[PDB]
Amino acid sequence: GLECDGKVNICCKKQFFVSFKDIGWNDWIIAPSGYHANYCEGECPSHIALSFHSTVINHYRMRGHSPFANLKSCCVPTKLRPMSMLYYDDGQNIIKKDIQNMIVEECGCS
Amino acid sequence: GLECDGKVNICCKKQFFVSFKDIGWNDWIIAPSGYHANYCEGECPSHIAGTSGSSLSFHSTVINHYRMRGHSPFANLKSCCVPTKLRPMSMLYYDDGQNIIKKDIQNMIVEECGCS
Amino acid sequence: GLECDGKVNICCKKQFFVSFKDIGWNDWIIAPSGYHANYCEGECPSHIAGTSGSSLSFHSTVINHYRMRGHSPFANLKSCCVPTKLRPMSMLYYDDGQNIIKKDIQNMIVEECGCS
Amino acid sequence: GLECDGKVNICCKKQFFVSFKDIGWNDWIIAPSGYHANYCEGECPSHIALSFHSTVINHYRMRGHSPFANLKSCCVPTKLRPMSMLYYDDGQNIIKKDIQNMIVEECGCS
Ligand SMILES: CCC[C@]1(C)C(=O)Nc2ccccc2C(=O)N1CC
Ligand SMILES: CCC[C@]1(C)C(=O)Nc2ccccc2C(=O)N1CC
Repeated sequence: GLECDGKVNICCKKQFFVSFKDIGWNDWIIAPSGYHANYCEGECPSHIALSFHSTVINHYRMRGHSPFANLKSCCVPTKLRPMSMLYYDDGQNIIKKDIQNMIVEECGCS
Repeated sequence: GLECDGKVNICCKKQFFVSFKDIGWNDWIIAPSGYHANYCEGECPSHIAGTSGSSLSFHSTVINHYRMRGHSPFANLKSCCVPTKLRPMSMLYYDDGQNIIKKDIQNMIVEECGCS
Repeated sequence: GLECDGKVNICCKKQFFVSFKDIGWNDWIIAPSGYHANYCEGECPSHIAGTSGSSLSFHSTVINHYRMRGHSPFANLKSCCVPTKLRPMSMLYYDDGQNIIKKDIQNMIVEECGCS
Repeated sequence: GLECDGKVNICCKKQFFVSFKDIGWNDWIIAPSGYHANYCEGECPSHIALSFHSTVINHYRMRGHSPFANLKSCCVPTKLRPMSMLYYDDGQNIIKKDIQNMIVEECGCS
């Protein structure tokens, strides 16, 4: 997908870093101190809309056949990566775990 | 995730039968000729923004932090009912390399919907 | 090949100004924003079937053998005014690998037309 | 591109061999004795139409904007290969030459 700069208008990935200290989560997250979560922003006009399932919806959208005639496309993550994390749990044990769905790696039009 | 039913107004999964005839792709796809793909639709109000049915991922949890507290752009950003899990499907078709392939094509069937 | 002019009815090359705005592709193409692509049109009667203006390739010469003598399928096969030579063009655009590329894109400008 | 079998209906490459003996050209073509010239046959409907120049024409065709609204697409060679050939010339000298545009290697919709 596209990486947002300040020029591209269409759906892209915006770099976004989050400190656990700044948001007050470091009391239970020991490590890492922060990471690039990222997010998706941007337009999804007709001339673009894994896209495989979305593409077939888009092909149906190309005729006024009416579930998809109205269905607006959205810029959303199309790929997420996990990340290793150390944290306190309910019994306050320190746990090490590969946490799924932590980083947005790519964005796309639904 | 949620499946649509009577009176469900929020993001849910419903049937979508794809016939390749209908979009002309039967000129190169041999099998299957049609399949249940499914689709996601419905409202994503803020009390379910980022969720995947009854689950909330870590990433959605940090976005909610900012959204909840009014920080931009996340305050303006629309939440859309979209697939969160897809399954592949075995397919037999003609490709551009001048031959007929059988292969598992990724992300062809919607398994779960949720709010971006 | 032939260029169109007054009273030319057969296959010839004419102007076609492409503006990327018009087809939405300016959302990822930075430069050029528009260009003279050209196009081929007009009649391909049998006395010029297979030719490229004033030239006739070897391949077209064997097809004409069969066409001329009525052999099928070549007897039924339509002859179309189509490009026979194209030129590339330098382009600056955003690709899917999350970056901005400069590169010579092939077969963007029609140089010569002729009959299939 | 696609290779015609008897099943695909859309624009494909049809294998076609031509003997110079059968067609009476062996008096001036010494070698080779024959070759696969091939040809293109098949439909080109909307859902398909280097395609780069053709694609942009197709993108214009997707609105009734009117040069291309009517312009029917045709199955034609998109790639030709040369082949080495021995032949008698006007002075009846034997010439060896890489003859361009002898084999149709791929077909496509204009
Ligand atoms: C959306 C299915 C995508 C797939 C797998 C493919 O590899 N390329 C394309 C690309 C565009 C349109 C259809 C196909 C297509 O028919 N096939 C074969 C099933
Ligand atoms: C028809 C120009 C083809 C090219 C070179 C490309 O590599 N892929 C696509 C594919 C589909 C549509 C446009 C482009 C596209 O915009 N680009 C960048 C100029």
